[PDB]
Amino acid sequence: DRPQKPFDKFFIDYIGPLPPSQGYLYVLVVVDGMTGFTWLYPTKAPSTSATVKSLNVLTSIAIPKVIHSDQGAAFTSSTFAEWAKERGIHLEFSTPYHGKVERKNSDIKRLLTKLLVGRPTKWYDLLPVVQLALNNTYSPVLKYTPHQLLFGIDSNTPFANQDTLDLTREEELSLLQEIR
Amino acid sequence: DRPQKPFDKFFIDYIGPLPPSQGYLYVLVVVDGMTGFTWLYPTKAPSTSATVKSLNVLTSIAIPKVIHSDQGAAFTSSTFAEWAKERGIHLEFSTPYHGKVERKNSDIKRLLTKLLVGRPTKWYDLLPVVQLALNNTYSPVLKYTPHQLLFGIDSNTPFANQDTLDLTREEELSLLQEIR
Amino acid sequence: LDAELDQLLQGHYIKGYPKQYTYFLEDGKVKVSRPEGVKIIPPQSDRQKIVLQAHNLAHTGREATLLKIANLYWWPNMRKDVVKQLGRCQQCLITNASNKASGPILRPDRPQKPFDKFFIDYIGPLPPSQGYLYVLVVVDGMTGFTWLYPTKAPSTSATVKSLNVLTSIAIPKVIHSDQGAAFTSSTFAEWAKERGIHLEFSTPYHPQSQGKVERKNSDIKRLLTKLLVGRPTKWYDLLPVVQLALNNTYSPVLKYTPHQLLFGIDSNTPFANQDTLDLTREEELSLLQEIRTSLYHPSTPPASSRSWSPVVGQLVQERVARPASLRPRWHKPSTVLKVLNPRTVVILDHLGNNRTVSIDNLKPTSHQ
Amino acid sequence: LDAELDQLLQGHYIKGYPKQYTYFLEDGKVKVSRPEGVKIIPPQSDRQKIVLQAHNLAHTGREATLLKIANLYWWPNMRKDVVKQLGRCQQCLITNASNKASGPILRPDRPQKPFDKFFIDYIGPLPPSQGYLYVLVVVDGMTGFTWLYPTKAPSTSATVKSLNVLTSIAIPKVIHSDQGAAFTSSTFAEWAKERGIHLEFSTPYHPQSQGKVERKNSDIKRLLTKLLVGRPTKWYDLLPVVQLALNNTYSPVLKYTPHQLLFGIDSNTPFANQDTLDLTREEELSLLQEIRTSLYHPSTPPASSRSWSPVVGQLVQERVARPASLRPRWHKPSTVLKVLNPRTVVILDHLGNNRTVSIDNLKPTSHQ
DNA sequence: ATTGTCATGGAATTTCGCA
DNA sequence: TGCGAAATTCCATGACA
DNA sequence: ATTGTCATGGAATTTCGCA
DNA sequence: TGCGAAATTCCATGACA
Ligand SMILES: [Mn+2]
Ligand SMILES: [Mn+2]
Ligand SMILES: [Mn+2]
Ligand SMILES: [Mn+2]
Ligand SMILES: [N+]
Ligand SMILES: [N+]
Ligand SMILES: [Zn+2]
Ligand SMILES: [Zn+2]
Repeated sequence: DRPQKPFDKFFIDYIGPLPPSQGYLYVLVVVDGMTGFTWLYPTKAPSTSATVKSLNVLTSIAIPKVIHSDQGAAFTSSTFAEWAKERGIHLEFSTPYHGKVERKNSDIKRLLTKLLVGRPTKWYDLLPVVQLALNNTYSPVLKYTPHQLLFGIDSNTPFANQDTLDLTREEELSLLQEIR
Repeated sequence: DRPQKPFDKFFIDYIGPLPPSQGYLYVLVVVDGMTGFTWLYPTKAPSTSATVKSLNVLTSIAIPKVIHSDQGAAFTSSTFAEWAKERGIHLEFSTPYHGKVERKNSDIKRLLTKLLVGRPTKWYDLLPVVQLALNNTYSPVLKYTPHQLLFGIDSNTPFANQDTLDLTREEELSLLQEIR
Repeated sequence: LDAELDQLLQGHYIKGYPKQYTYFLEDGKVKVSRPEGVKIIPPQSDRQKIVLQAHNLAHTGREATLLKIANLYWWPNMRKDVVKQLGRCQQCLITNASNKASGPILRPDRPQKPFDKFFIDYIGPLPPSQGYLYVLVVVDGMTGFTWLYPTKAPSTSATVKSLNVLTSIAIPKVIHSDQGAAFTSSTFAEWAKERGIHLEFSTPYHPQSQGKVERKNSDIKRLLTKLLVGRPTKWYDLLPVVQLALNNTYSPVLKYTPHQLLFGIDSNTPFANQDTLDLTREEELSLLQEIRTSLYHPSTPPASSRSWSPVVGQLVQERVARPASLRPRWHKPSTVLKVLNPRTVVILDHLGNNRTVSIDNLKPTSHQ
Repeated sequence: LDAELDQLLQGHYIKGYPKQYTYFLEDGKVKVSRPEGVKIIPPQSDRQKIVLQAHNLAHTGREATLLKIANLYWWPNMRKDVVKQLGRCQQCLITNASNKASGPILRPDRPQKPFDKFFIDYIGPLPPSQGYLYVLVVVDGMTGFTWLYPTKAPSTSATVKSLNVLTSIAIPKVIHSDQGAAFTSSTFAEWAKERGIHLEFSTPYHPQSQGKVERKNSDIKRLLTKLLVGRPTKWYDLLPVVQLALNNTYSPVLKYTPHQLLFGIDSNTPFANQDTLDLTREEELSLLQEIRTSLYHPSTPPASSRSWSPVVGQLVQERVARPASLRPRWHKPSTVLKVLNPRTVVILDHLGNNRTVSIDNLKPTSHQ
């Protein structure tokens, strides 16, 4: 079997609804399977068309062989089916209700919360740094960060402090204050 | 003594008043002494300033060493004096009331009359052809026309018919009809 | 189709496919083991669509197209099919640039006599001076002797007004100009016919063709500039000064001023040359005829290493004159009817009109 | 004055005036019998005013000035006085053209890594598409990999919006641009400092300096053109197509697409190269590092036969940027402070400011 | 049915002034 | 039949469009 | 404080396929 | 160890400003 390469598989999924930030409510998460490289797109809905609009930007840079998703409404529509067929992208679905990728999805949910607290509205602007972080974070499995695996080079923004990622006491209580 | 060249002397004088033609009443006549080449300028007056305006055009092409004129008002003013001194042109006056040149002055007066008759107003437009005629007319003295003497070449408009120049019976009576 | 590929699979030899390689079937397609790797040999019936899809990605030329195809396929004489396509892509043919230079410029003979040929042209618009915005420049071909007339517009009527004043001195055989509205109008044509003046025209959008006058415009503007330094740009009153200044200026290569070429003697202007003081006028005119014939004449320069000259029946394309934003810079291909000279042709513009055209406004359609 | 001319009249020898000729008085002036004719020798105290009057007629250069003077005068070493004047005529110095070419172009080293250097620039205005009129073009120095963003204006704010989206992928060391309003504003400066991005700027009015991106603009426009043939110019929806098309197009000289230089593997696009199928990613990245170092690099071309290179302390003049009609095309002379490289200098613009300037926007002031 | 041109100022080459 | 410097000529460069 | 670039398609040169 | 043709490389030309 041929070894795994970048662009072999993109894993997509939505996160949200979030607090409104500059008119946006969700995040479309795209993680490359081989490299663990993450792309994020703000959307107003988890709809086929918010997906197609966003993937259109990404698929202007790189086209995956396969997209993998849950059986979310957005991804099982025949519009989205058409959209992929048009690009020779093959669709792949995890069965309803059922590695490297799943950790990344967890990291994103957690790293977001760590910063939305105190400013649940400013997340739009933070999406760029959130990504650089995610993509310049060392993998303990592979010796390399996804940036290095993607481009074959060190980055000019190394995140030398693999960070707390953890909610402190000031936050735990002001995140339990926001919820009330 | 050095032989006579073109630009050695320009002979100027006014002709008119004429019938109004496109707002103009006189002709300033400039005849080069050596060549017999004629330049004509329509003016509204025989004034220093109509003269200076006209000679300014001509003296943009060629500057004479000497201008010769009668003691006309236009030419004896100190303005006109100044104007010439400015250009290193020397002024020269025939004494009050007193060759090749004088014949030309006669030709012009006559050739004009030959064509102003029937149309005493259209002379402005005719000034160009009047000149070509005058300047492509053979001298019996010299073998050459003033065009040839000026440029050292044949012209593309030879006036092969040295013409009547003379007033016929139809004209004599319609010029005596205009005068009444 | 499967025709040629079948005998190939068995191992019997077909022309074009080198026998020393091994051709097989796998996954449903005919393949081959080439040094760079394993490539699909498509059936000839498929090859066109392939070249097409490859070229169409970014509308690429020969190599950049070839390199895409060579990623998956191999077949005999690939570039031949690539080039066949390129020569048929309307969109590349009318949008790409040429990479072949015009042949070397002609240097036409100097008119033999003053008034044999006038070059005329307009300069402007310029900063308004006394309500005037243009300058009509008339340049006698042989002498360089130049007349200037301030105008309000580059109109036929302002042209006629000025030239009636000028022609009062002499009438020229020919007047050459560009295809400007002011000169191509029938009013001007009739003014010319009325005087036995032949109107000559520069091929379209090729100012080199009025080079004489374009070049003189440069001096006119350059001297106006110098004269107006630190002053406001009142150029109307300076035209007469510039006319005189220029007509009486030496051309270092000829060692004569245009004035001297015109008259054979300087007039009463500063630094007037006195060398023919003692000759009679006739001796002067005789020496002037000799000066006029022996003037320096440039020779046609060496062709650049990759130029083209036009050949009758060649497929060529005229340059789009004022091409809109994001539209092709070239017209569809057309055919060379007649070679008027190595730098001028008559083309049938496949509408089709006859057009006389400079090779500077032409490229030779690529790929035959 | 009469000083030197007196001893000359008597017949005793003075340095400069050849003894074999005969010098005399006539009409009040000192004259001399020269082969071309008889010429007035003015007193040295008069010679400057003469050269001046001659040059001032049409503001002529060396020979054309000399020839006027030689009509009446002769004195020793005339051109030396002529040239002294020319070098002092403010009006000729700032209006005349240069007749010396720039020295040969530098070919800077290719950035070593992706994101070492971005070249950025705006294209437009273009026909409005969906209310957009410009395109922001970002071109990675090393790979040629290019991003496109449709904008409404070439504004700082639209630049920042687009680059925040782009830098979400990586942050570059350097961003190079021209001195456009959008890039020189302090808002942009702070956006850069905020990210440890160094802003690099092209010397003024010298787009060769952003050559990388200017050149890529050409392809962008050329492919947009081809794609819009016979259609109305709706280019907004095509930017994404053009981005992809171009990033995945082979450079015939490199034999690599910018995409491959960026990632070392083609993505799921047509005609994807498969040669590294069997290597592990790491084997791939290792071969990519080697591909990146051994790319073709052009060499500086031969100097043209009459070029100039800048020398510290040389008198030079900067080109006027947007010169008004009939105004000088050059600034007053200024002095070369420092030669940054054979094609770039720092001049004291005699106001005086320090300016860093390309030699293409410079001429060496004439006559020392 | 038409077609490049020429001021410019350093350099290269020729000529001059003198033996 | 030759040297140093001056005068002249050469000519690439750029700008008119 | 900075610096030209590269698709293009005929031609020139090298390599291949075969003895 | 050499031939004809094909493949590749060279590179001048022009267009981005
Ligand atoms: Mn989901
Ligand atoms: Mn009188
Ligand atoms: Mn013009
Ligand atoms: Mn630009
Ligand atoms: N000719
Ligand atoms: N460099
Ligand atoms: Zn095409
Ligand atoms: Zn001057």
